[PDB]
Amino acid sequence: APATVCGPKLSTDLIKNQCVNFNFNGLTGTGVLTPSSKRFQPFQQFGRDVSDFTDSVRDPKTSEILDISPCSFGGVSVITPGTNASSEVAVLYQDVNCTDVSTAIHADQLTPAWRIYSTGNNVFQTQAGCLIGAEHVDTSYECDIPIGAGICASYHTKSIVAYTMSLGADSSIAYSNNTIAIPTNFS
Amino acid sequence: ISITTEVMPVSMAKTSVDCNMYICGDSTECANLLLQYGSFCTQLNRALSGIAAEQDRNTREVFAQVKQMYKTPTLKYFGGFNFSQILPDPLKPTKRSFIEDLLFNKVTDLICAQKFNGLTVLPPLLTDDMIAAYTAALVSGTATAGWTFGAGAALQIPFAMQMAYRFNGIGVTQNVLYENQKQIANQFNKAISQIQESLTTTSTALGKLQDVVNQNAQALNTLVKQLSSNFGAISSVLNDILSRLDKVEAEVQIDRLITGRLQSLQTYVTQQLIRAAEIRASANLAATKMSECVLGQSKRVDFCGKGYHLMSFPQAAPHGVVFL
Amino acid sequence: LSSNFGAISSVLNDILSRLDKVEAEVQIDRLITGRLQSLQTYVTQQLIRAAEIRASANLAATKMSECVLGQSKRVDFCGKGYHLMSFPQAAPHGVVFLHVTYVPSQERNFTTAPAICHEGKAYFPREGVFVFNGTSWFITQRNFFSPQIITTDNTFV
Amino acid sequence: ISITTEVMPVSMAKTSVDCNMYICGDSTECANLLLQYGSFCTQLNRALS
Amino acid sequence: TTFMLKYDENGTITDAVDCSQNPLAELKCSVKSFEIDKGIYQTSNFRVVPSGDVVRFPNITNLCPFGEVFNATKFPSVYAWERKKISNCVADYSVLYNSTFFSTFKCYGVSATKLNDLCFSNVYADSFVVKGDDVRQIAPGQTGVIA
Amino acid sequence: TTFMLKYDENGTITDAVDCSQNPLAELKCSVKSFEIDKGIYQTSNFRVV
Repeated sequence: APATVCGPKLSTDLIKNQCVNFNFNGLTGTGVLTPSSKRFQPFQQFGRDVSDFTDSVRDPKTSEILDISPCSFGGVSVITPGTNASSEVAVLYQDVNCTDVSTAIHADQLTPAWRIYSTGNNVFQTQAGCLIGAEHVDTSYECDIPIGAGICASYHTKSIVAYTMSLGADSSIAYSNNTIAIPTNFS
Repeated sequence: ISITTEVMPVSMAKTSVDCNMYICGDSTECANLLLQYGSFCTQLNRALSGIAAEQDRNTREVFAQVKQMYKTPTLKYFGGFNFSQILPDPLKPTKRSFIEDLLFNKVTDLICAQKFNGLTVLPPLLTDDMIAAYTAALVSGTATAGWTFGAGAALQIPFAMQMAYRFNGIGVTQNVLYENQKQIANQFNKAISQIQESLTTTSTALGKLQDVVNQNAQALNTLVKQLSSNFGAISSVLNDILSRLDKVEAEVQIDRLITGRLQSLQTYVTQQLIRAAEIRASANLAATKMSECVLGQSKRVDFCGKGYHLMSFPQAAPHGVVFL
Repeated sequence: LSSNFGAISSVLNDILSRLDKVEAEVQIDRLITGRLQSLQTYVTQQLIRAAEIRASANLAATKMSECVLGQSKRVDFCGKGYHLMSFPQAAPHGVVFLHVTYVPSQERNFTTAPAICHEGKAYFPREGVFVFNGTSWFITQRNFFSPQIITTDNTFV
Repeated sequence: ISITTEVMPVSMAKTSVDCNMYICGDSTECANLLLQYGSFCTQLNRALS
Repeated sequence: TTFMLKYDENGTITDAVDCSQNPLAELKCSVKSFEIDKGIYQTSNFRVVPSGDVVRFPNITNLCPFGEVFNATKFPSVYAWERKKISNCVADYSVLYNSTFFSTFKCYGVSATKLNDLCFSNVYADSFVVKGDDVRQIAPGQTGVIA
Repeated sequence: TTFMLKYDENGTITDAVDCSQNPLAELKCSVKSFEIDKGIYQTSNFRVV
């Protein structure tokens, strides 16, 4: 209901910024706290997902409508050439987004928390994740290490190259009214 | 001469559920209790990472079948035969067939918003543009070269002379093509126009693939409703149990809730291994069909077509192959 | 085995040597049902993986029947090009086949037609292409330039 | 001419199971207690259906 | 820090890998190997939380409603128990809890330590005085006695 | 009674379904939809005493 019997905690103010330990009337957690356009009849003050989550709340002081997206989790996939071939530094996914993570590696906002990490500088963004470390080159050789949605990593210029995939090679054969082509030598 | 839609599912969604975020959305008071189950994360997240890397191996078994790739021939009319299936460049902004344009509609920078559940879907490693790029050259080379096309480099053959070997491949003599070369050409072009009408409506290329589209995305919909379950706890929400239960009484109530939610992944990740083992068996079938109905003519019967088999054509499909 | 399934420690004889049989039963029956669930996980992983290997063994058994004991006409099942024979070699937990293939190589841009130049109604070949090199018509097998004199036994009406 | 049998299984017993009758058929307090688990009434029954 | 040690066959620690030193070094703790083959792997960790908003309801901010209950005099009988509604009063259960006045404090459903933090929509002091044998018997269940 | 509810994209309840109305409505509460294609479905238990 309109939250009646509260506790002695002082009430701060909301921020649109990501990953806030929100405590809207005993509803703890974290997440992006962006305002949105939802209806919210005055006898409903706590909206949910398609299946049962704290999704959208009313700020009980300011009566504002805002929904919650959770903090940008996901897998982290490092990409390496072989260490006996090259112990050269790995390149990594972050499975969310470029600007959400690149602006979160300027300080301790991720918690794999790599100590020495001279990255990012070559930060791409792909369909799968963000792919921090590797150099995106618009040439296209052949898929060595698969990344996701038609790009692949390898070890070329020696750096790590996040090229988009080439499909085989281009062959020029001519359909004609008359010309057949039969072979002579055979392996 | 009748052509036949045969539809093989070759892949599914590369789902990679985040075992930590699924069981306990971010609360390190929980994640100590999940750490003392040892390896039901990271063996979870390897057993269907091994699916997702394999779900592209299926798509590389099927389409990555010809070595070099072939540009789309311009004069699509091939000695009588119309070929509206071979990815028209100037008309279509997208690079796919017109039949394939009729296929992707009849199912179901896009980034996921990453909901509270802990789920995600990895994108397929071959894009639909690249898959349609394969079925460009698979149709093009079979129309132009045909035979050593599968065996190696392309050896170009005029398409009537190519088909006359395929009639000779049936057993019927080479005479019977050129005796009726116009009548054969019109029956071919009539049969495709039925496919541009039949699978517009009747939902067949839907049917076999929509089983894969539903059931893989339906087991997700069961998996997300296990979070709404109680499992003998007090509150279904994991944040409510940490918020009001002493963190020594919560370690009863959380631990009754983890063993439910961890068992709901082992219900899920087992059934994804088994559905992968069915789709791999359907992809290994389709890797033989593109080898033996497309790159060559098959004589083992009722395998490629439903008669004496002349030739075939791949068409791209969402997580599937539609053969003609 | 070195887990901690809601118990004190998974060194199981330590639980017997500390808790004495009436409170240990709580610390073991929770420790069993997490440990016994790990076998039921493992055997499920082995049943599915055995189904993937049996599917690869039944595929290898058909290659042993067709690529080895005979010659498979169907393309790209045994070898890459046209298939001659195969030599099965033993391998640890596996089979390595050696698919002897044909793969014809040196192609020639020739020119052909079925509408041949003869006063009678035109002919069609029995396994031929009606190839035409410089100022001479021949017929060849489709995958080798073996120029045969266009004759009666090669063609029909 | 030697004819040879070759036996091929194509189907098995189409076994269904009432999940609620298996777990606890007579008790409705247990059926209340089973209800606070997941959709094992549905998904377990739908899987072998 | 998680920290891989390479023991030797004879029993000497010959090499080690710090887990969060490199992401390459992160991989080595994952697959438990030093010679990583070419490819792509996982460690699956992410995204710690900077800030906290603890914003809750009251602008009025009254205080201590139940001081007029427990320190109040008249409690009626068992069956004639009074239900008292509390509106817009910021309660402080920490004042109630640490002062040991109560015999039975079977804090059902919630717990007293975390009871101070969360919010509610109504509380209802249901007050009544029983014979001492039924003090344990006012609980969920316990239906056998007449109280 | 088990009782299905459709919430609109707006948020007002547009339609509801009683589960035990007719055997068409056992299905709608089972598969969680209004539009049912064809075929054969489930919701099981029997026989009060």
